[PDB]
Amino acid sequence: ISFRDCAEVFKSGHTTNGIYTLTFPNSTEEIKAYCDMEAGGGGWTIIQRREDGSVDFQRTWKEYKVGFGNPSGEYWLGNEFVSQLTNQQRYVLKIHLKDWEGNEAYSLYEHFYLSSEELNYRIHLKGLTGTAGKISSISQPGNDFSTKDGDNDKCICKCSQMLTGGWWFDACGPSNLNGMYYTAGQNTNKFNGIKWYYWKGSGYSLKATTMMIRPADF
Repeated sequence: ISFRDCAEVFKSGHTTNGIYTLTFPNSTEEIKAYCDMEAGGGGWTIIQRREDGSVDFQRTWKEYKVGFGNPSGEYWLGNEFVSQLTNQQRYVLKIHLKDWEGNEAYSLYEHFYLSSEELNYRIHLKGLTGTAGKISSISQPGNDFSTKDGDNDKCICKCSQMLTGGWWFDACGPSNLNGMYYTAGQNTNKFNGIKWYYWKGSGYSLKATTMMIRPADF
């Protein structure tokens, strides 16, 4: 069969990590997503993952909307799907980070959702906890989503063109998990890298990241 999200997949008995087929909320169109079932309680739908620098994240508004990459590795699932889902019910957002020294951390938001494309997939976050900072690394009141061909930030600049990747930039902001991938011998001092200010700072480019969602009622 097919499911609404990875939470439905796990609750239905499929408790192993892997690619599953989700279905869009009011229709039959389907989409593949990676499900993390063996960490943090499982039932997690991965919406973004970086782990090796294999995928180019300097994509268009359209690409960020429908999603790109491969679910078996690094990818972005799709803004449209995530918007539809997160406006179905209350979802939590978990952001897991890994540095090049073997350390890890995460930020958890009690409520997360994206507005329709009409409001530029503006992000909405509430209730931060976790080990990756006391202050949210994602600007807060959420900003519109910005891309190479979509300047929707609050900067007298083009944050996406200056830092690379699509993100909810402000006057850029303390984060960008979709920035340039830098390996261990060159991840220090890089402002266009993969950053989460309140854990490793603005110059430290991370080894791996994952953004995943799961309903609050899980």
